Amino acid sequence: IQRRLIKSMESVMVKYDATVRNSINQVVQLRYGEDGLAGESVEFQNLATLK
Amino acid sequence: FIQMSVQRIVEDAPPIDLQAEAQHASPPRYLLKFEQIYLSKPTH
Amino acid sequence: QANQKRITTPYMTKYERARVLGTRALQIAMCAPVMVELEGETDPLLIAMKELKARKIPIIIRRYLPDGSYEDWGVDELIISD
Amino acid sequence: RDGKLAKPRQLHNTLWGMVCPAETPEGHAVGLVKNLALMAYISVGSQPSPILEFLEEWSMENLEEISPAAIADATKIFVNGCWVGIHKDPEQLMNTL
Amino acid sequence: DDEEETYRLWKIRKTIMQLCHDRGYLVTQDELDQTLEEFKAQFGDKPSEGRPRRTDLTVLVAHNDDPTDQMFVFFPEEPKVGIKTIKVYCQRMQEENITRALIVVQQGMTPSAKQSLVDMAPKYILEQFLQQELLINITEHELVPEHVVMTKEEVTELLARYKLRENQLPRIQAGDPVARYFGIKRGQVVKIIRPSETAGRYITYRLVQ
Amino acid sequence: SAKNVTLGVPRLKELINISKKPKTPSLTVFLLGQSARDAERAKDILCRLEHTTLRKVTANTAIYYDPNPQSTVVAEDQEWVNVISPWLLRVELDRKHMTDRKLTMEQIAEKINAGFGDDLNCIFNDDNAEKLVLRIRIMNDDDVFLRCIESNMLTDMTLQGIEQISKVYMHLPQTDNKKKIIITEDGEFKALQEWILETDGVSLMRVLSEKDVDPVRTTSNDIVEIFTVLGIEAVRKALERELYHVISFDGSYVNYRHLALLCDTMTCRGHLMAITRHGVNRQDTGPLMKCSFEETVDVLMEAAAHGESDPMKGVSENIMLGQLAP
Amino acid sequence: AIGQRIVATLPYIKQEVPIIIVFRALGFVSDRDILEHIIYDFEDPEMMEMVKPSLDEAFVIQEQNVALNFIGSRGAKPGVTKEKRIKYAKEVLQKEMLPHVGVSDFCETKKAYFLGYMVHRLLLAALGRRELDDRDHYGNKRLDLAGPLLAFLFRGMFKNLLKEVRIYAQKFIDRGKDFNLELAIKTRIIS
DNA sequence: CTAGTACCTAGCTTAAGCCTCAATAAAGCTTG
RNA sequence: CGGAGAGGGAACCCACU
Repeated sequence: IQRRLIKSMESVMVKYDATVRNSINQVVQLRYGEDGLAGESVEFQNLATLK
Repeated sequence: FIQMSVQRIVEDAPPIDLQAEAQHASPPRYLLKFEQIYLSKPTH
Repeated sequence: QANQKRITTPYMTKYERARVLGTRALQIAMCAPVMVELEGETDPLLIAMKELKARKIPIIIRRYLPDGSYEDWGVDELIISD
Repeated sequence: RDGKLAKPRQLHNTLWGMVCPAETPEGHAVGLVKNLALMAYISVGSQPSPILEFLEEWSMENLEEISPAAIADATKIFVNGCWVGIHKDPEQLMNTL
Repeated sequence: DDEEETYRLWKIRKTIMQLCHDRGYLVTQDELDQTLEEFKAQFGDKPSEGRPRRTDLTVLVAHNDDPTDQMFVFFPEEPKVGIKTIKVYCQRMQEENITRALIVVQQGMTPSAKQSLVDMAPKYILEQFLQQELLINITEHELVPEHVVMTKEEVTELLARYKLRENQLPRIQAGDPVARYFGIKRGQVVKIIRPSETAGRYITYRLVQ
Repeated sequence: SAKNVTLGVPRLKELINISKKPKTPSLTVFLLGQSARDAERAKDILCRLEHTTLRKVTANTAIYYDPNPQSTVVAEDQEWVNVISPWLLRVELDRKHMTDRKLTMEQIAEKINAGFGDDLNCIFNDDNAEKLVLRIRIMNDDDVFLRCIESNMLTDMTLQGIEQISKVYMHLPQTDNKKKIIITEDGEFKALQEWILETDGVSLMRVLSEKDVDPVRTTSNDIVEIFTVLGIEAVRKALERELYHVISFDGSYVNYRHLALLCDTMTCRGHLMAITRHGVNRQDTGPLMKCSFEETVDVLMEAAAHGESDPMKGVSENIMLGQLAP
Repeated sequence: AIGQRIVATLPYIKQEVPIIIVFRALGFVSDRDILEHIIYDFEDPEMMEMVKPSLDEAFVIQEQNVALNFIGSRGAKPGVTKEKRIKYAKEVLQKEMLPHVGVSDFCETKKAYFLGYMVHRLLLAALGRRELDDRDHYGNKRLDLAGPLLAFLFRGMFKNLLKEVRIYAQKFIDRGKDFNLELAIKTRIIS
């Protein structure tokens, strides 16, 4: 399963346009994680104004 | 195995009877049946 | 693209930081002239780190946009992360 | 090996006292390679003919002798998996054997 | 068995009218959200051999910007509609100055009629729908996000902004229910507004192929 | 009662390899109003969904040769008072399933008459006697035809419910997300515990198109069926939900970045691009790239035959040639 | 339709053969005699209700030779004439099917009894009177130790030795001068 | 005559090709 | 004489994490 997942996404990367495109420049996401943000620099937080 | 199964394998094999090429001019055969296996101790 | 039309990030990404440091310390190892006065350190990687911190590396980065265009960002001109 | 059907590999209930439950390789041969219990002994085989002559002389009938009229109430005797005959009294033949 | 069929036809009409409103055709609110009782009193409660029968319960609407392009819908009485039972609709197509219409069939349409609908498509861009398929407005479902059809000028603006060619966008096949619901040819991208659990709202663009 | 939902690695396989036949396709059907509030109307919705053949309701079936329908070889005064073929059919139902699913002899007879036309007449006992009898004749290859039609009618008749959904469960959910959530007049959330019902089959379209069934929240746990019914964007969200369900079932956390990227690259082409050699090699990525995965003979001969050119813009393409991968 | 027919795929037979045809080929012309070998108590109608769907499948074969022809047509080596299929299917029934119950001149009654027992066992599982046998039950397993393994392999090598003693004997008796069994025996093969 | 050595000859799944079945329009009667 | 090191391969089995 891991190898099959990797071989389907191994060329998907964030370009200098800040968008996410595969090897053939087809756009997968306009921003990485639909926010453009790195996954290693985020935290868990609470929305105070909610409920 | 070496006591009885080899004996039964060597004895239940059918005898072979073999003729010539059906004639020579314008054919008898034989049976060659064998039994009673013997086994000896290792030798070198 | 012209200097007016620069849409890429002004932050030097970690990959640019790694590759610029490697390719500049390699030049220092091949006896390229240093851009910063050293205090006796002999390791080209530390020399390249000092040059990067002082913003004196004589290298610019060509960032290829997906459409095919590119931008020339000078190492002195964009923000270093660390 | 390398098969996703874990049913053959599992320790079966009938492994009590004949196959060691603990001992098996941890690799791709779990449950497939199994050792032998201590007092577990493997039968070596013998001719069933003496059992046949012993059986045919108490009160049982071979298949050729009887009709299937009386075969439903009696019990079927198998020797090495071949249906040898029919006996009216299972008890006191089990005890005799 | 007429209450169930009347309710089914009422929901079909409601979904079709909502489809027209979403597609852009002019519909009043009164017909947009009418209860089952208005449908009963206006059509007749007796789909079996009665006055709420098909063919003169059909809807015609017009676009908001100009009342020139008009869109009929048609509910054939035949379960499996055929060429002879759609050539009549095509004759109406021609005798009116209309361009496109819908066909909400009762059972599966015949392949000959499907091939016809393919063949006169450039002259008359008409498409089909199923009786079963139109008992729910799929856009109302929680899984289906907000789909918005882009106009050509803003498609060009999108392409010029992102400096990407037409085929590099994420795409959508014309046969899937949302694209068939709106009614849209190939080479026509759709704004898709969906909520993001990471950062608020996210806009994605799917092109029809 | 229905926790055979096959979570874990098998569900991950069923999602990655988008399979037409999952092991446990199931609905999560919600209810609209007062039926969601009380159990009796929930049961009424339940019986209209659970598929029911006439095997489920009958006790035993028997055929006789009555020379005269007036003769009534079986002593039944109901036929005497009620009253052209001599070979007839007789089936005995049971009160248990009959009153469990709320049918009538009239409904069963009209179902028979609609399915088979006026080729046979059903004579059913009234719902007053302890015994539940309906007799079948054939109006005017003589009795084996009756035998075959008896088998056909027992196998598939759909007295109530819809096809392909065999068993439906009913329970009050405990988890807040599965529970209905509203907003009160003072801006609270007021987790409501209303009746829901889960199935073991999947239709997703004959279900939502039913009275008193909420066509806004009914997920079907079936990616292909969702693709056929709701469309590719709803597929992405449902696939994300089912892919997050298996990961968060363990209590572990995976950042939404990766789930979103996977569900996007699996659905960025408008069709369900299952991650196999049947979905990854079909996209025009490049013969060199796709000759590294479950391939490297058919792909290469196909590329040679069609004169395909590899732009060498991938990663596993520049890796082969000993070049800097982008 | 009718439903629940009983078939018996047979060694050296490409297609499945209905069991009643197998019994008629084995030698039972009648039908009561065949049912006497499967259902042992005729007062059980549940057994009859499931055995008659297989009975009515084969009411076109009534004698032994047509059933032999039917089996021979399905054989891997289909005979060109009727009397060749007859002999081929008779050989298959005599030796290939159920060797352990006996291979002799007349073992048809014993083979029929055992096959009817097999069918009865299948019906008992179909009705639920009994339960399905377990594959992992090591009562159903046998262990091939050094004895049985060496027997299985020595038997094949011994046959190979005989089928080369025969070749040497043929090569000398075609000319017919004489032959020597000492040279004929190839001691290399077994060891 | 024989030997030594040199030359001749367990399950899965999914697409994918292959086998049969029901509308349908041409082809020709058919009587209005 | 030159420092020569490059030292087949296939198959199966066992075992390690």
